Amino acid sequence: DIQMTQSPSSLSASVGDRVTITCRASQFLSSFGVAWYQQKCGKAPKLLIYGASSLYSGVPSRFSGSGSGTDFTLTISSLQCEDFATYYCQQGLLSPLTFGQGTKVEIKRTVAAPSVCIFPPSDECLKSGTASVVCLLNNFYPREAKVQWKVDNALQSGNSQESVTCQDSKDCTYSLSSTLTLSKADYEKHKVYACEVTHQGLSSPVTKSFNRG
Amino acid sequence: EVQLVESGGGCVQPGGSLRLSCAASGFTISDYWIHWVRQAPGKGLEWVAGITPAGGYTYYADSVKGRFTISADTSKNTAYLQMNSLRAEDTAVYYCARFVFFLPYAMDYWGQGTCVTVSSASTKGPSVCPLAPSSGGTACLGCLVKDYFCECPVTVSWNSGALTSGVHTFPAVLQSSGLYSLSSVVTVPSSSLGTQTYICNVNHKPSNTKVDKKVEP
Amino acid sequence: ISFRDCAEVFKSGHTTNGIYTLTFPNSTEEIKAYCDMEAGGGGWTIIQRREDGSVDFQRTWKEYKVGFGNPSGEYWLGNEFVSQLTNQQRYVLKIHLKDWEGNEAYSLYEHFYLSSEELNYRIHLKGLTGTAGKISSISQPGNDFSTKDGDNDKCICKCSQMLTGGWWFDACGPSNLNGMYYPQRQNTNKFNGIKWYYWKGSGYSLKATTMMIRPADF
Ligand SMILES: [Ca+2]
Repeated sequence: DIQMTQSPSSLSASVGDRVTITCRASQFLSSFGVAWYQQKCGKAPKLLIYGASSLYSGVPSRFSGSGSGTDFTLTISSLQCEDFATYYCQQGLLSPLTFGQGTKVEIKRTVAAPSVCIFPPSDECLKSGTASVVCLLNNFYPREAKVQWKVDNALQSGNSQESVTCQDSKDCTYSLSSTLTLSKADYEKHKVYACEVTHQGLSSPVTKSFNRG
Repeated sequence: EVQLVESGGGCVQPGGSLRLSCAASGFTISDYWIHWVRQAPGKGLEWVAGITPAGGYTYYADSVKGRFTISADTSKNTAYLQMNSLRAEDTAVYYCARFVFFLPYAMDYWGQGTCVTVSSASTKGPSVCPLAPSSGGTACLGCLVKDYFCECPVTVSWNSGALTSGVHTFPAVLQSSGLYSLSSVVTVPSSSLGTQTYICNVNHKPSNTKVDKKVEP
Repeated sequence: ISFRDCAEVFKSGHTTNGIYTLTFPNSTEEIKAYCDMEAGGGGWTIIQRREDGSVDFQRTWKEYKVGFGNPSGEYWLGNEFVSQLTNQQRYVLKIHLKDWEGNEAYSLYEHFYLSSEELNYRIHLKGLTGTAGKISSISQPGNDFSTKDGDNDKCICKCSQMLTGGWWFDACGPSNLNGMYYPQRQNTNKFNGIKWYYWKGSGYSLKATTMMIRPADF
C-alpha cells in the first residue's frame, strides 16, 4: 500500500492569509493520479483539484496545487470565510486507493459577543417527568464561551450538556446550546432558574432567567 | 443532471448483514468505475471498494476484503455493497462515488451518504418537545428531539423546509442513558409571532418515526 | 557471414555507421538494425530512437514484438529479437537523452535483458551510472511490458492508454521514452510526453532519445 501523509493536521489563519497543505507519498506517484477533496460539515466531499495541479470546474481560482513524484501541495491564496472545511489528498493509482489523513482549516476573526436566550420547559415536557431547560448562545466568536446554571442561586453542576455548531459559512461565528436536566420532582421544588454566560466579547457576564416551579 | 442515490443503511446487530444500494441517474455506470468510501464518526475518509462494471473487476481495502462484496447490476444502472459479519468498526456514513477513469481521473460526483449503525441496542424512537418562543426585536424558537437511539438519520426541518434563514441545528449528544438528543432552533422577528405558525418536522428513519409539531407561546 | 549483433559486425571490420543485417540466435530469420560504430568505441546496436516525431509509437503488442519504424530514423527494433539476444550473454544498456535547450545526458546499466514472451517481456536492469539521474527512471524490479491491448501494469488504470505508448509501465512509474512527441515550444507541462523523471522531472518532454545495447565483453 501507498501511505499518504498530510503534514499539517490543522491550521488556523485569518481572512486574507495564504495557507498551504503538503501531502507526501511513500512511493513515486504519477502526477495525473493525485487529487484533492474538500468536505464541509455534514456534506459529501467535493473535488477541488485533479492531476496534482488542475483546477476543477467552478472551484474558486484561489485554490491551486503543485507537486510531482512524492511531494504534493495544496494552496489557498487568500483564505475566505467559506473555506472552512477538511481537505483530503488521494492517490487513484495503485489499489487500495489510500486517502490522506485530512487537514482542518479554522478561520480567525475579530471577537463577537453572544446573544443569549433561555427557554423554560413546556408542560409537554413536564409530562414524562423530565424537565429540560435550554440556554442558547447565538453568533459569537471565539469559541470559548462558558455557561453556568444557577437555581435559587444554588450553583448546579454535572446535569448540563453543551452542543456547538460549525462556523457560519458566511460570517464565521459559532452558536452553542446548553441543556440543564432535572427530574420533575426536582424542577417543581425550586423557583428561579438562571443561565449565566461569560465570553471574551462581554465586559461582564450576561444572565437570563425565568421563574416557575 | 448526474445523481448518485445510495439507500439501505440502518441499524443492525453485530455479526448481522446489510446490503447498500447505490442507484445511478443520468449516466450509464458501465462507462465509469463505482467506488464506495466511508467515514467513521469523527474520523477521516476511508476508501472501501470499487468495481469496473465493464469487466467485473473488483477491488477491496484490506479492512473489508472477504467480508464485503461489491457488485453492479447494469440492467438497473445500480451498484451494490453486500456487507457481512458486521462489527462496531463498520459504523460509518457510506458514500458511493463515480470515478472517471479518463482524463479528469478523479471522483467527480458523490452520493449524499447513508448511515450504518452496528449496535446491540433497541431502536428507541424520539419524543419531540417544543421550546416556546422566549426572549432585541427578535425571539428564539426551538424544537427539542430527545431520547432516541440509532443516531445519524434524524432530520429536523421547519415549515416543511420553507424556512431556513437562521435555522441552527445542533449536533446530537449522547446522554448518560445511552440515548441521543438534539436541539433545533430558529430566530424570528418578535412581530412575526402569531402572524406565522412555526412548526418543526422531525423524521427518524430507523424507528420510522415522523412527527410534525407546532411551536407557539 | 551472418552476425548476431553490431559488435560482431564491428569486429569483422565494418567500422562505419549504417544499417546492417543481423541474424536471430540459432535461426535464419534476419533483421535490419542501425549500428553506431563511432560513439564510445562502436559496436552499439540501437534498439530505439526518437528524433522528430515522424513515427507513431501507439502500436499494438504484436508490433512491439516484431519491431516498427525505419532504422534510418525513429524506430523500435523489437522485443523478440532483443529477448533472444540478451538471454544469450551479458549486455549493457546505454540510454542517451537530449533536451530542447541543448543539454546532453545518459544512463548506463551494467546488465540488461528481457524475459521471454510468456513473462510479458519483463525488463531486468542492474547497476546504474551516468548523468541522467542517480535513481533509475525505469522502476525496479522491472515490470512487464505493456501496450494499449496488453495491460500488464500494476495500475488499476491502463498506463499505456493514459501515457500513450508501450513501456515497462509500473503504476505508471517515472519514465516513458515511447510517449508523445511535443515540438519546440509545447514540451512543458505535458504529462504524456517523452518522460525521464530523474533528469528533467515530470511534464517535461524530451527532444531526442536513443537506447542501445552492447555486450559487456566489449
Ligand atoms: Ca493495469
